[PDB]
Amino acid sequence: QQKEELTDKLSALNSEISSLKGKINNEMKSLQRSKSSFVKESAVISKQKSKLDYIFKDKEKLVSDLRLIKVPQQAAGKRISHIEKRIESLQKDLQRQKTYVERFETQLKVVTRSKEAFEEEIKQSARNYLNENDLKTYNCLHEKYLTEGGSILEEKIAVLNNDKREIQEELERFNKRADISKRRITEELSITGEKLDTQLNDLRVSLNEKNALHTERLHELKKLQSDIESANNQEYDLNFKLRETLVKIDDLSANQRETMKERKLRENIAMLKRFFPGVKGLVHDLCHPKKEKYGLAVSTILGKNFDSVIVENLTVAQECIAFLKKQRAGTASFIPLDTIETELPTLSLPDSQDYILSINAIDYEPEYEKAMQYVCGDSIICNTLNIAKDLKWKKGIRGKLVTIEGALIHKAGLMTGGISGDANNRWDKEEYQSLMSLKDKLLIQIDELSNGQRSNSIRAREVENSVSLLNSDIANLRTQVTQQKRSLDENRLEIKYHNDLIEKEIQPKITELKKKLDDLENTKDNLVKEKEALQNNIFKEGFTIKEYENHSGELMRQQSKELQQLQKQILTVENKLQFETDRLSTTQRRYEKAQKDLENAQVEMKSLEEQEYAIEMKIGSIESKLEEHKNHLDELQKKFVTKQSELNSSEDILEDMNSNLQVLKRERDGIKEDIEKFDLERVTALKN
Amino acid sequence: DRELNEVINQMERLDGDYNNTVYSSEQYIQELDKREDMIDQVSKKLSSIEASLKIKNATDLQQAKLRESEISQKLTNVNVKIKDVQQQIESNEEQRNLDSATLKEIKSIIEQRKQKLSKILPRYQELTKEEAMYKLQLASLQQKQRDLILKKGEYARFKSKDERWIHSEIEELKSSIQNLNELESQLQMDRTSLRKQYSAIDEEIEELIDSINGGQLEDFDSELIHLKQKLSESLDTRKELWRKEQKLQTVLETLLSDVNQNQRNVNETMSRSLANGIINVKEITEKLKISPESVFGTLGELIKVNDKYKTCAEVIGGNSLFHIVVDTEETATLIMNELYRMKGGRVTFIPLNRLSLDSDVKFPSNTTTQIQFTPLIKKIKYEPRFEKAVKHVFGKTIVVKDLGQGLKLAKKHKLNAITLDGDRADKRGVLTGGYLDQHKRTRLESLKNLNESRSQHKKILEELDFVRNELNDIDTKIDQVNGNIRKVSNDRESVLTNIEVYRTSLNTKKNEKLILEESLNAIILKLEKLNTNRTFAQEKLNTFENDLLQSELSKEEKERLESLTKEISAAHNKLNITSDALEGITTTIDSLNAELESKLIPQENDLESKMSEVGDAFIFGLQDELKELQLEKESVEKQHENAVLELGTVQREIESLIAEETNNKKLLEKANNQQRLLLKKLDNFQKSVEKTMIKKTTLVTRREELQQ
Repeated sequence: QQKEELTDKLSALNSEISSLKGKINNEMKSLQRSKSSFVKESAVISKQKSKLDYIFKDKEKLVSDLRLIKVPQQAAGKRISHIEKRIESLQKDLQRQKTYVERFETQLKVVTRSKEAFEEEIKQSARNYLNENDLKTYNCLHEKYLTEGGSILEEKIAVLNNDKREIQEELERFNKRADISKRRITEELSITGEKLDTQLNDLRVSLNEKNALHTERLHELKKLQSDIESANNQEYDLNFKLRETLVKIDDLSANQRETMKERKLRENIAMLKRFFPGVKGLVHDLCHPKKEKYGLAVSTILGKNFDSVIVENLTVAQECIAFLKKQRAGTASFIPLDTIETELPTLSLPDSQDYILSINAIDYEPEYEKAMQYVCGDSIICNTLNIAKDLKWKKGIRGKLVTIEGALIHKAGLMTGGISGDANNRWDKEEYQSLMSLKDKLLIQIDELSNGQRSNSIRAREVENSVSLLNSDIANLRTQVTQQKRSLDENRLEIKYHNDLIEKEIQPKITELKKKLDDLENTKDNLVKEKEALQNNIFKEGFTIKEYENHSGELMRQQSKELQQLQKQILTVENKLQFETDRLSTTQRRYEKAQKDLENAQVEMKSLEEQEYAIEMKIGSIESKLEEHKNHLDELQKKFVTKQSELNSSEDILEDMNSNLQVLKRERDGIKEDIEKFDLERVTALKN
Repeated sequence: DRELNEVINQMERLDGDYNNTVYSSEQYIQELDKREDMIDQVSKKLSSIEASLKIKNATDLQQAKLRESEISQKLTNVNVKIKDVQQQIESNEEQRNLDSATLKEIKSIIEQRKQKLSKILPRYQELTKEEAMYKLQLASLQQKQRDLILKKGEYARFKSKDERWIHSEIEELKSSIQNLNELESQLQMDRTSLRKQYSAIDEEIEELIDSINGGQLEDFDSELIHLKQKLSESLDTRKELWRKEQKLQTVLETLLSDVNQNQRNVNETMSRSLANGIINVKEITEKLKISPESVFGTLGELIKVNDKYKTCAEVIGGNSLFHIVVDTEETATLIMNELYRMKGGRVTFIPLNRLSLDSDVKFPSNTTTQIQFTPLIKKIKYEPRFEKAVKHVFGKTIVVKDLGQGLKLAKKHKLNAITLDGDRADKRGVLTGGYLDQHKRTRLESLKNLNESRSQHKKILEELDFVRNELNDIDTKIDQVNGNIRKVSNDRESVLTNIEVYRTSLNTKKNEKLILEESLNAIILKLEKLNTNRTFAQEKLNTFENDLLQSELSKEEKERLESLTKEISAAHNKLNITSDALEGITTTIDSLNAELESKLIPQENDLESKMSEVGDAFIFGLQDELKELQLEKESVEKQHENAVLELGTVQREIESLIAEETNNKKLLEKANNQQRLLLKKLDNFQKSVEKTMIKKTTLVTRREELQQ
């Protein structure tokens, strides 16, 4: 009698000691949790400060990058301006050279013209160094001279006329030759200009070819980088498939947690059993699985009720369902003993074709064998798929017949098959780490994919630039072909002009030879005239000067014409000197413009260099600050990860302590209340 | 002894009070459960909104990075356009400075040249006066000096005298030599006629050359320019299509990732026994011959149900959601055998070739008192062709308002019964039921997500095909533009080569024709000289023959000779005086005239060069002004568009950040509230369990007391 009371008191004392220990542990855990919460608050505050600092640093870096990018545009503009200035300087140098050559030629021509003018003046000065009775004698003298040499005088006049005609032809040929020479000089100047243009075009074409080769190399490098990125993406996709197998193992562990939740619903049913009368329980342990033959088989077919529960009354089933609603327990299936009566009498043992029947292979007591024969129905088991098909398809009866390995045909003819090799696995805590590693790898792969997409966009831009460069190269090739055609035409024209000049000179040689022959004939005639004058001198004591009205007067007129021609040549030399002076003034203006442009280019280059140096210094300072901030943030992140792990461990410990405290409280309710009930029963007994 | 009865009644009253307290606690728990259901719905909505917000963050953040890159590219293009406009403005300023400077120089040169020309106009008022006189004097000398020589020759000829004439012999010279002159005239006839023929040929050649010199080249150049503009527009359209395709591909990849995540979430629910079965049946389906598309997938995607009772379906569906329908039984058997190293579990197949045992079913809904009863087939959208199978699954599954009525009708008629709230009953006598949380057969809910993902994948494939077609069209257009440009360049080069050959031929033929015209002028002068010589012969020798034909005396001849000598002396004096005055006037005037002419020659060349340069500069300046105006307008438009796009992107980013922060705060608050509600519910459940245990103990005690 009192022994039960003593045992209850001892159990209550033990439970109280355990509860005190659990309360002490819970207080310690609460203090640790408060400390961890304070540490986490400090850590998140520090992380927010670090994030703000990193955001400021990133904004500064973006500002610096934008400033540098604008610097790229300013540098491109400065490079274009410097290229234009260099082209202008090269043109100025080529000018200077050609203008100096022309000025030297003009100075030589002017010196020659001045020397010729001085010689002509000296000759004129040397050259510019006859009466009544004398005229009376000269009358007869000239009469005799004519009577003697009328034929000679006529021949001299004819020779003079022929010489005049030859001189006219010679001046015509000289004018033609001078025209050809001027045309040749103009063509030479045009050819020099075209050659300078062609050299500039060839340099531009060489630069364009070098740029195209560099761009092709860059595009090949970009394509190789894209191929390497694609290969790395395929490798990372294989690694991500492997990591998804680890995620699949984590899902299987969650499936094990789901099975544990199914286990929980069953001790809740057992609690109902302790609270409700005459309940049986689950059917898993109410079956015979020994002999290791068609053991799983029945379970497969009986799966719908294989996880169901047997209860006394359908009203008890409804009240249990109401209890489930009230206390949020779960869902299951109930078979009440007051409704099984429907199909008990199906206890036939017809021909089995020497095959095992379901009920034959199950352990039982009367109402459980009723329940199992009710649920099974016409369940039969066969040995092999071929045997099952022969025993099923060949017959006109359709039912739930299964094979030994699991293949089944439903009462409605659903042919089904399947068998799984189970792998019982745990290590959820290890999976927590594996899952985190897989997530980190996935994030890295996503970052790599974004980088590859950016690289692909850059490659597309480079391809467009290469297409534009190819179009520019085609245009340059067309321009070069046109320039070559123009140069060939100019060369052909120059060759034709040279041939024409050679032919004219060959003709001028014949003209000069004819003029020399005429001059020799005139000299012979003059010698004859001098002989006649000397013969007439026998009575004389002049004539060449007397007809200076005609001979030396004509000579002086010719000398004046030659002096006028020399003055015209001197004026042409003065005009050439004025042209040279104008070219020199233009070259001096070009020199001033080039000096101003060089000063502007130097100022722009100095400004660009200062801006680049400032940008580089700012970028280096920002990089150092960002590296320090990143190291600090990495340390803070490691500390936060450690704090999170500690918090998770503390939460697990607190959950375990709470579960233990709940178990102890339930025991006290099931023990302390049990002690009170025992005391009440003893008091009631004492009433007798 | 009735105190036991009083104690029993007191215990019954205590049990009634406990039941009333349990009812009050159940009302409180129902209020708390309504609050918790609202909180859980809000939490699910917030979790979906936060997943959508994170997906938007990633995807639209890549999109906003691309948009900011495009805006920066537009800003760089506008900066390059502004730099080109500044370069054109500097070029125009240099052109205007050159215009002003070279125009002051040209004005000074023109003033100098006009002063020289005006002096030379006065010089001509003087040079023409000097000329007239000089030409008259030269003509007189030719008519005097040559006349003097002729008179001297005539006197010499008359000096010879023979009484016993030679004139006849001279007549021969007058006849034969003149005849030879006539032969020379024949040479003139063969040369003047030849000269005229050559001139006609040269004129015809010049006309032919001028005909070619003249249209087609301008039209070809205009066509080439239009083709280049069209090619540029096509390239711009291709670039826009490339950007659109890149964005489409990025969003499609994001959608595919989301679909994979949803599929994984759905698979996380099913038992792996059948998950591995689904997997295996899949890779076998894509391995072996499934050309007739016999596989129809799971049951869920082939049927939809009205949401109002969706829960019911699922609870009555269960494993049946994963039924597979196949055309032929033999195919199912072969697939099952091909699972010959079976690594997966449960998997079912329903052949259509031998689909049978679907007995006809008649619904008693015709009568009354079935308003509470609702046939489920009335709420399902499905392909009619499978009705039998569907009927096997959800046909005979009935919906009832009361479980007792459901059991009564199940006994009356063999059909599976269930309630709208999920009290599933069995026709064979079993009963099922239990509490259900918000989690359910998400495969049907996830079936819609999978269908949407498949539709998005199909749309992405169509977009990729369209992008490939557009790229092919752009490549074809670029090739056509390049070919047209090459053909135009080749035609222009051929036309230019033909024109250059024609121009060289024209220049050569013009030089030849100028030489021929000079030769013709020389021949005309020679013919005039020959005619003058013939006239002089007929006047001197013929006249002498005629006169002497009718003396050896020269009285009148002597007087003529004396007069000729006097005239020769006078002519010599006059020629001396003339020559002197003419030479003086020439030295005075012609020197300056020639100097001015020479100065104007180089001055004229410089003026021509300056005028050509000025015209070219003016044309270039007009073209540059037009181009600068167009570029400024385009840059203004581009800047406005870029500013609008940047403002929109910034606003979108700010809104997204604000929404994310608000969602995070709401989620934290909801989590705290849910934790508090869960703690309260746990306390209430513990109190209810304690009350139930106390009630059970009281009932046991009352039964024990009543046993006596």
